[PDB]
Amino acid sequence: DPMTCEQAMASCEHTMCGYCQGPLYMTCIGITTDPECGLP
Repeated sequence: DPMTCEQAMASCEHTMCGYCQGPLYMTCIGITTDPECGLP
């Protein structure tokens, strides 16, 4: 399991949302795919 569900979010890599599932999938999505993903 390289990287965690967090790490998928933390990386901004919606593609690797696979670590997260269900609510956490769509949550990691909603962060990673956010236009302002770590955008100041």
